[PDB]
Amino acid sequence: ARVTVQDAVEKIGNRFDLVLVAARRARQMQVGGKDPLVPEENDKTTVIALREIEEGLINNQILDVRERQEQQEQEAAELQAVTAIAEGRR
Amino acid sequence: TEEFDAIKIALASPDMIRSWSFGEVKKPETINYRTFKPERDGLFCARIFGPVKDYECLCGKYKRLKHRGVICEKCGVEVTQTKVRRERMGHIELASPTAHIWFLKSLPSRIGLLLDMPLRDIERVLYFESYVVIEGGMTNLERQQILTEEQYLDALEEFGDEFDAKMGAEAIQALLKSMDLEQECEQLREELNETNSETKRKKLTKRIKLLEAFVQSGNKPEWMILTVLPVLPPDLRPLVPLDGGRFATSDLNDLYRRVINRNNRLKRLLDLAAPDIIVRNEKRMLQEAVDALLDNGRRGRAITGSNKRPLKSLADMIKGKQGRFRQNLLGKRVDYSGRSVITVGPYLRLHQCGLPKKMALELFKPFIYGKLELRGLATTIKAAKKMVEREEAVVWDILDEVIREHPVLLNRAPTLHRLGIQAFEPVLIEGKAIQLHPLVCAAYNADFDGDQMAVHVPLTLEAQLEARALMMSTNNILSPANGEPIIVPSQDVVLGLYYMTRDCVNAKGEGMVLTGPKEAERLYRSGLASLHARVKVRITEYEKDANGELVAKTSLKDTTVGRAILWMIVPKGLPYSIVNQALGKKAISKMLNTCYRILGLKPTVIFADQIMYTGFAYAARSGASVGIDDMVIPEKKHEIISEAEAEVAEIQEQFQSGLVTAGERYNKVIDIWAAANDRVSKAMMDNLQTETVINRDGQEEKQVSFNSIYMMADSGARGSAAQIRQLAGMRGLMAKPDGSIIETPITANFREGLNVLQYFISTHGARKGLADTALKTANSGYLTRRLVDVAQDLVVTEDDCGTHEGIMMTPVIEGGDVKEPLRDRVLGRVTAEDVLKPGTADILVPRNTLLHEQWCDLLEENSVDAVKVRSVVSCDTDFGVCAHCYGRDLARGHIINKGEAIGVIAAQSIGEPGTQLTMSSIQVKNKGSIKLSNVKSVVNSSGKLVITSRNTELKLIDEFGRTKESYKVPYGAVLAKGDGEQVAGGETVANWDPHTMPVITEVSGFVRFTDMIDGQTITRQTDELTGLSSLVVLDSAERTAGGKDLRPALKIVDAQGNDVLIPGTDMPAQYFLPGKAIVQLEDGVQISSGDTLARIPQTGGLPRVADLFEARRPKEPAILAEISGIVSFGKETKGKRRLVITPVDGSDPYEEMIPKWRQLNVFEGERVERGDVISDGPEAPHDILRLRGVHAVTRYIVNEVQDVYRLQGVKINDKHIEVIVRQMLRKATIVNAGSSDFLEGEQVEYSRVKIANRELEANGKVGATYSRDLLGITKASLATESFISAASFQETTRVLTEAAVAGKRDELRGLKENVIVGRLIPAGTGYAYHQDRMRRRAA
Amino acid sequence: HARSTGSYSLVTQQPLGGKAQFGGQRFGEMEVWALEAYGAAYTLQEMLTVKSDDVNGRTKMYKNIVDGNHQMEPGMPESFNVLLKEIRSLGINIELED
DNA sequence: CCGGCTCGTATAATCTTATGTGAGCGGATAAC
DNA sequence: GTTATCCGCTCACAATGCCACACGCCTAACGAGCCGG
Ligand SMILES: [Mg+2]
Ligand SMILES: [Zn+2]
Ligand SMILES: [Zn+2]
Repeated sequence: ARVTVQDAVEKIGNRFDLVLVAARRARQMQVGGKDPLVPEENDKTTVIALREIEEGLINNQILDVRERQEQQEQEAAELQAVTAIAEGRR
Repeated sequence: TEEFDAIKIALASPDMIRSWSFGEVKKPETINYRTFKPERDGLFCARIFGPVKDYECLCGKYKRLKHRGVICEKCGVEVTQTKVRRERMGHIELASPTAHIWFLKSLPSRIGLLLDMPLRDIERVLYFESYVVIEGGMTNLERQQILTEEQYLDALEEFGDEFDAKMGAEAIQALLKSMDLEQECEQLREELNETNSETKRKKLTKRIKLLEAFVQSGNKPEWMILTVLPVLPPDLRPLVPLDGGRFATSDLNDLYRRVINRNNRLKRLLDLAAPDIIVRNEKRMLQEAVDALLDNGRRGRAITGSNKRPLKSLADMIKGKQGRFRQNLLGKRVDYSGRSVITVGPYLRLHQCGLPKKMALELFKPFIYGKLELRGLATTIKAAKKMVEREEAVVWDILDEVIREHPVLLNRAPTLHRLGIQAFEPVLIEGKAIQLHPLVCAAYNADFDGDQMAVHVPLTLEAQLEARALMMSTNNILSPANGEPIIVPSQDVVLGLYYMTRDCVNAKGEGMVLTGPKEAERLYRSGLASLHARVKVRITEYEKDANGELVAKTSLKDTTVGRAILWMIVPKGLPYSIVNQALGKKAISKMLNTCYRILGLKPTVIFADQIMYTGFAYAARSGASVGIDDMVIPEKKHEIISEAEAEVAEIQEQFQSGLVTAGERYNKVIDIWAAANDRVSKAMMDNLQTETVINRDGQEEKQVSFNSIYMMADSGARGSAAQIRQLAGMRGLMAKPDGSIIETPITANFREGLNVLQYFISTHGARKGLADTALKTANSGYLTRRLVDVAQDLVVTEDDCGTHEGIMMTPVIEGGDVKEPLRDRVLGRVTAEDVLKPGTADILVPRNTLLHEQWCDLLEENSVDAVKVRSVVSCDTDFGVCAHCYGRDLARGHIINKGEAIGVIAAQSIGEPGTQLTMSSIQVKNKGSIKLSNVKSVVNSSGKLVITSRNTELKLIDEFGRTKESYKVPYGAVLAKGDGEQVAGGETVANWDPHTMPVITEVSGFVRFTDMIDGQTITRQTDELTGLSSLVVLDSAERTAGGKDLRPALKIVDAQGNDVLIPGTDMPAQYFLPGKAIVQLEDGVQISSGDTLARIPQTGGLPRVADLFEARRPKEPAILAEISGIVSFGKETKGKRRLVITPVDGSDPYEEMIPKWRQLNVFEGERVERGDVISDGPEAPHDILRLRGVHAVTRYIVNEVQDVYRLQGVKINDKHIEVIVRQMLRKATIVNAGSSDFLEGEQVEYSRVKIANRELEANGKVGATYSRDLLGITKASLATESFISAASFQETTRVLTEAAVAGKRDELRGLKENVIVGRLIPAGTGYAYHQDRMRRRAA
Repeated sequence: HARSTGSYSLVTQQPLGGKAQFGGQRFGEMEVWALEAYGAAYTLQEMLTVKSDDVNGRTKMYKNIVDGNHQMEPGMPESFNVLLKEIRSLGINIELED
């Protein structure tokens, strides 16, 4: 479980970037199906999101870098699928 | 729809109404109810509005989903959903045109202001009593001339076919479009350029601003009169289903039935060539019926059968406490909620609460359904419903998986301040009540007397995460109103900790020696040594003066077993001298506060928990009861009352002989009963506090007692000296409700019995206090409502405005003690300028830093008296407040983040403690430097010091330079000392006469009489019992007409009889004489340097704060000085007395009037600087603003409101009152026209003027000149650009009329508008939303 | 007294009040001032729109919870459209731009 | 054998312990 | 004289929030119905 919040507000900027960044991380962890970095302790996604914030492995720059990287890999992989279709046609 | 910007409003055209509607209602009957099909072309219908059931014709032809769109012909009904029944309007085509009731009777009459015609004339035109003339032409008569039947008949004799005169609504409709719009504007602009009279210019600027706004809109003067009236979609005024027979009707349906019946009857009367009298009467009936439909209040007439209440018109569905702004668009009822009674439960931690098991199964039903269908234990939703209605044993494990990290909001009903709702985690309880952690209970201000609380559930992902971060109860320690912890341990924990840490001089194990604190615990448990027996122990303590780490130190200290036990829960940081004292309430409060300062957040929370646990444990092991032998009566009460009775009998006999009057008899009796009450109270307190004598192992000693109620008062748990005084000593003096205070005080206490009369007397004060509370609640609620209406649209929006203005703070001193020091006021506000060290040209503070606490001490050490600091009222940012202009935030630590909605928390911090409110010589006291400010004095012949300056001020200073004390030294008084004369305390340094105004001279010689004639001006009055006959000089008005035109004057001459000039100038100061001027040293009598020539005789509760924030004008204000110059009286009784003040270089056009009844201060040869008092009394802040600048009204408001809050011990920080002052002076008038398009008399918000001047100054044009206004808070709310934010507040009707005429357009910026619409707020999290949207719009 | 999902009123699509009629609590005006006084933004949006007066929003939310996905759909409250339809019943044009 | 009775239902009428504001408008009011 | 002000009279508009509970929300006479005397 988790009681305090003040280990994150001194890591991310204020008490308002923390809400949006941790909500975005928990939303892509819950439904998008990604595996968490630190191990769970049978907690919910909000608490494990705040834990990954306060240790310092999830940040807004880091979220946009990872999303850009995996999305570029996604469009590159479907371009590879299109070139595989082009190999299969001719 | 979605994705929509600003809301637009304008009038509604008849062709727009025909674009809206979907059919014409013709029949006034609702439904047949033989069968319950609706009647065709009734108020309800199916061909007009929509289908009765879903996807079905009324005829009952097409019943299938794959037939959508094609209408029937059996019923003419489009097969669509019944939601269409909620959204299609209807129209009625009227027989006669009809005047709208709002535009007639908004009272500024829009028709009357438009046509330049009084309202009562238009009223007796519309209600068929007169005629108007419409283009009379070759006629004696004019246009707007109105007639009666007799002038109309005589005109029909005279000009029988020339004039065109009608009546009723058609006549006004004819006059409206017959008028042009451009010609009226240009003609009246030329007439205003040809006009100097003021009131005419007021009315004409109103009329041309009306016309210019009316043309710059889209609309027309035809549209104020109705022709086609629309009706509401009939699901939105539904017909009430009763049980047995008929259906109960609404109010709107009865009003529409009445209108349609009247309309059909008039249409048939027009169809049959009716005579003129009957159609006039019928048109009057229809006009009155539409006036009854739109707003029933202007003619309070429409009342129904068996219930003689006014029916609810359409305007009554918007205003009030039940219309759609206050009722349904702000406070909506909310699913996933619950209510219970509460209960303590002292085993909880701070971040959790007790939740009933059954109610928690009831709340979280969809989460349960999802967890069941995840784990394969069900397949459908109905299987899950059966499983959770059987309450099988798997469901409780599932519910415990649902709870675990999912917080819950709790609420208490009369929410005052923002700690009212807080979020906890749940702990399941087999019970039926909600358990609640006891430290939080002071923040809710909750009883356990039956107080009920409520529960809401955050259910999305962002709401869970906000309730964990922003709102969990471990994140609210300090209060937002003032930086003090709100987690003070309450009454019972106070009693426990106070009983643990004391001492008594002989107990078990006294004077032994110990190893740790844990050995002292092991001695307490075994019963070997008692809890408080003095003992030397060994303690290790850690001190973090090393820069980021801990230093151990081990010593032996003389302390107590209980103090060694309490030391085991103190964390590493604090020194041992925090738990060595007796530890009452304020001591443990500052214990928590120092633990917060030194260590952080998490040890503060866990330390408050350990304090609460051990305080309850040792309060249990105390056994502190109360009994009837714990209230010690004094032994000396009886003879004190006997001596008081002897003294009142002696005063009664001195009144009976006739020596002393009745008022002094009253005063002597009340003084001696006050003294007797004080002596009895002193005796009982001295008998309680120290009676406990105990054997030392020598003879005897004295100590503080272990009595029960003395521990309950001395610890500060419950009670004061007053309540424990009424329990054993006699009780006070009860005051009768007339306002007087009764002769005989209540001689008895509560331990003895009260007899009949004394209890009957005490009932007065009981019922008075109860009624005062009962009304005080409502007044505080209304004032809080208005303040949070004012300050809502204000958000900290950018970082650094970067200016170099501000205010100067000095610690406030009344003349008694220094009330607020410089440390408490200017803790945590960003410095304006670099305040220099007293060592000159040494930068003590940089000009743009934050006064934190250590820095505040290092500013305090050099004894700084005035610090300049940045306020909010001079912050530069348009549409918000910069961050460094507001400083650090309360309730947290650092500077404030961009978005904190500070106006709302400020209005809550002022309005929260409003329930707690209610509804001849200068004597120095200490030794220091004696400074006199604005002093200009001279020593007379007799050694006294008379001052020739009014504004002299006394400053007692220390050796440093800081002000110790201050007083006000009057003009020309009896001064025991001079300037700079180093004297000591206890000294009466001044005196004057409150019945003698100084008419002191400037030179020596004689005083001669110019125009002072006995019988014309002056009178010779002989004091009949002394022998010194003197002269009495009145003013011009009090004497008769023989000296009305004469001006009596004591001409200041020498002993020769000639005017000696003033040293410094060349002006002879002859002394013209005001009224009640007793001239003693007459002509031929030598005078001195400044000698007395003529002797001249002369709220606080919550409505004070209410009448101050309204800024309403006080009665008989203080006349100030407009600009400096020589004073000169003038003509008498042209209404008032005239006065001309001539500048040194400029002209003197202003010739101010003064009621000669009210007194005056200045003299003729005297000249004063601008903004200076003339007649004493109260002050309106308007004058203070327009004369002494902008910061002066802020200082006046802050000091007065802060006096009213310091009277009751309520501590509210100043920046909240500053940011309420900023929202009061936001409008502005314009003095010139400027180079831009702004008119002269144009009231306009300041920030638009400022950006206009910034844009013009970017080029090389000239700007405009503005005078900053100051409005009341209700006037500032009611005049806002957003016409929604003024519609939700009071008087929605007038705001909607003015906004609909002007055709405004509301951008939807601010908090209240976006709450109404229902998107994200632009304040908290969602602020980061809106500017992310805003850069999307501009790019 | 408690409620997860109960009945609704006729004119405005709000839940009813009281214990007997299976109602929800009045999250009144002063509590909205209190949530504005924090930095709470999304929670005010649920207490204003998803919990009441957005019909399609609340049924989408209920299905979305049972499916196990915590999203939300903002929408627009039906009571505001009620307010528009009885201002248009007077002679006052009022629309929404864009 | 139409409405006298009897009913379905659509729709008209002779207070009187309050306060405090502001805001406007009609009647007196003091000048070249 | 006539004009620009001052003052008294009259009238619209506001007055906390929540809870439970409980009982109330037409009819003498104008268009139809039945069938007796
Ligand atoms: Mg209570
Ligand atoms: Zn049909
Ligand atoms: Zn600023």
